Amino acid sequence: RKCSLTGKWTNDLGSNMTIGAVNSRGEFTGTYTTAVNEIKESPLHGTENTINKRTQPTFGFTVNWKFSESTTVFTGQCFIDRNGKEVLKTMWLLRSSVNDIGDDKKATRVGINIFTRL
Amino acid sequence: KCSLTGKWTNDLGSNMTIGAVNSRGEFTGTYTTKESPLHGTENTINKRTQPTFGFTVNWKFSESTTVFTGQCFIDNGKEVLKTMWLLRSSVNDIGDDKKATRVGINIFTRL
Amino acid sequence: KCSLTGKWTNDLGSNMTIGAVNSRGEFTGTYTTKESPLHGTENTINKRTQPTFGFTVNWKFSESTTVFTGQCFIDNGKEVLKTMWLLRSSVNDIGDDKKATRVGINIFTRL
Amino acid sequence: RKCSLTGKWTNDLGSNMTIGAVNSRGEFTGTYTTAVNEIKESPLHGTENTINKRTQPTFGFTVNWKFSESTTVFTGQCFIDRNGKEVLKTMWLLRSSVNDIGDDKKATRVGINIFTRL
Repeated sequence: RKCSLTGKWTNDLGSNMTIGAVNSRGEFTGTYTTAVNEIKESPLHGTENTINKRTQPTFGFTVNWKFSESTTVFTGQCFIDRNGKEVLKTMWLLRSSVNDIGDDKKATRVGINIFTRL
Repeated sequence: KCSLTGKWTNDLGSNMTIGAVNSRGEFTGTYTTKESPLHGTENTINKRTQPTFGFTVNWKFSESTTVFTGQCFIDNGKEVLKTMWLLRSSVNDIGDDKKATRVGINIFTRL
Repeated sequence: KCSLTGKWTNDLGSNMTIGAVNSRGEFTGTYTTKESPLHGTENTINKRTQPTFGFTVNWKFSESTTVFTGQCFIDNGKEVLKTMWLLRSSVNDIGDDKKATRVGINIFTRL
Repeated sequence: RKCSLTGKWTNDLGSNMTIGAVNSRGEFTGTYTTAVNEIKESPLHGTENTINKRTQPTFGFTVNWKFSESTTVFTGQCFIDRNGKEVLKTMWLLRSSVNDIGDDKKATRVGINIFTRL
């Protein structure tokens, strides 16, 4: 079986990610819906690695937040978990905007996000 | 000044070319370490002169994926892209997921 | 409640034992994945009931070093250590430094 | 030649790190001096890996900031650089204190620090 990025995904926080069809070049776009009732959507786009047509490919995407000057990038692998469900194991970097090059040092946060099909 | 469009290099001599950034902030380019495509977006919320951006390099010579995020600055008057990245390796079993992600920095200057 | 002292485990079944935390916030312990020592400190500035802490595991079966940092929380009423870590591998040449560091998370619960 | 952690080190920002003697078990303590004129010192302690008595060992330490509720951990390798100087290539995680487990996700920052002998 293969894990496929296309579809709707959710995480522990109830965020909602929708990824479109992956084209011939491994490119895809989608939307990332998060709460802050108050919910907001931001576009995302990235690629799935296609090198040896693995059934569990690595991928990455950038979320261009519409409600902040920040940017978050996610990278991970689309796995068929031991329990048979597809799962996206990802890690992310959240970059904040700073005005002075001197404050660059503390502008990057890191964390994880695990998604399963909605 | 500090436009992503153009050619960039780093201490290792890699070559990153970024094309025009469209009205939505989207851009594509290539990364030569031998050449792989990259796609990303620059944030445009407050039309900043030094916005944050992120991109994904879809390596064509391995099953891995690397993502970069950072901001452009003017140090002299020299432009610099200060970025941090996550390199995701492909593992065969989900049990090895925990050691599949490397992290680091990459500072680019105009070639 | 939420004292670091005690025995902790995780989803992988590792076993982390932490001893008493001294007046300066210092502590030692062991990490069984097979047993390696760890040393760290918990911040005590505002005598928080859920202070931040960090520690270093000095692996005895490899040339690597892993550092952890996080905070204890009460989810039910169950205590949990939410930590993030950096695993540093030993490389022979400084040229390979850029790919020597892995990053991840580890959530611990009382054993 | 061997790279040795003991001594005084500085980075690009002029921060100042002093590391004491490394004992038989690879343990060491020291102080980390940073600016915010206005300078402050915080204690640090960690270990150097001794497994195959490498000339360029890995190590890690925790800085217990005295002026914040935060904690930073550093890990890296003590190298003899190509130019012959000893250099500490490190990466760090800076953990901020949050009150709600719900805000744990954005409490960790990541970055690098390169030190050379003062």
